[PDB]
Amino acid sequence: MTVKFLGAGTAACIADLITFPLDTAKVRLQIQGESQGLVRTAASAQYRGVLGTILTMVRTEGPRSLYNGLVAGLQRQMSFASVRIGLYDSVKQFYTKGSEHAGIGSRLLAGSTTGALAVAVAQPTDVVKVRFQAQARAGGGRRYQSTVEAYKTIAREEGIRGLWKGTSPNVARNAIVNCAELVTYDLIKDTLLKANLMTDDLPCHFTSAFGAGFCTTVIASPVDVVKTRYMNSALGQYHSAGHCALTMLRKEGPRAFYKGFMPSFLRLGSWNVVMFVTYEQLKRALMAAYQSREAPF
Repeated sequence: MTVKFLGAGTAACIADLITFPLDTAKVRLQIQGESQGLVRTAASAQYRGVLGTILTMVRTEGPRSLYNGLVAGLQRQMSFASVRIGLYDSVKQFYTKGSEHAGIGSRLLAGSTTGALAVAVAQPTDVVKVRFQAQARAGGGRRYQSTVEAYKTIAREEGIRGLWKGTSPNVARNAIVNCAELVTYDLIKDTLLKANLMTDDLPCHFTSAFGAGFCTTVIASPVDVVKTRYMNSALGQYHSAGHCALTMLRKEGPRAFYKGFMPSFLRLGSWNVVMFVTYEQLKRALMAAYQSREAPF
């Protein structure tokens, strides 16, 4: 029997499949900071052709190479649903709690405090997975490396700071969305939430949302746009976020933002599909009252 957990359960499975091949395209689409000098002797060896690159990976190691690690990708997906067994109900009940006739500020403080606290317990899996994909050229040294082995060796040469590279901005990312969320969230409550679902015309409310849906996405786009600009560089003399603001005003007019934005746009098409799958469940749900009735009683 299906349910909300399993509906979500079906959700996590489809989204990463059509999205995993996406990462390989972004990195190739780079001037190749490798500059190993290999590029100048041969400035090609990999056309934009996305069909081309995916073909290249299997013949690189072998067919067993695509099915090797396959068990590791799922476990990625395995933990997301498991944590939502507690961190979902927990931050969620922390922000929508009845209350009395206010507490919007309280919710910011509860949400800001709890979320920051939550990253505290879980985080190492998220940092390693991006870094893990980056560790390239298969892997030699008789015994094949692993997650436990992978974390420690780069840490010896690179240190803690190497590791925090993503950790610090990730926390910042959480704050802005929530910050963005409270301003945004107010708007959803006003429509169709004046007294929570109080109409038999279910199809009517949905159509209102879609038209509404396109308008919200434009609001959604800005967090995505700023991220791509970064690509302009990597590593240097950037102490914290604030150094960018002083630097940006002095050099590189605000026009630089308008230019360079092809990756995010590409992200937007793929990113758009993931929201759609949740909508699909809403479109097609369970269908048996007696079955649903028996579970809660």
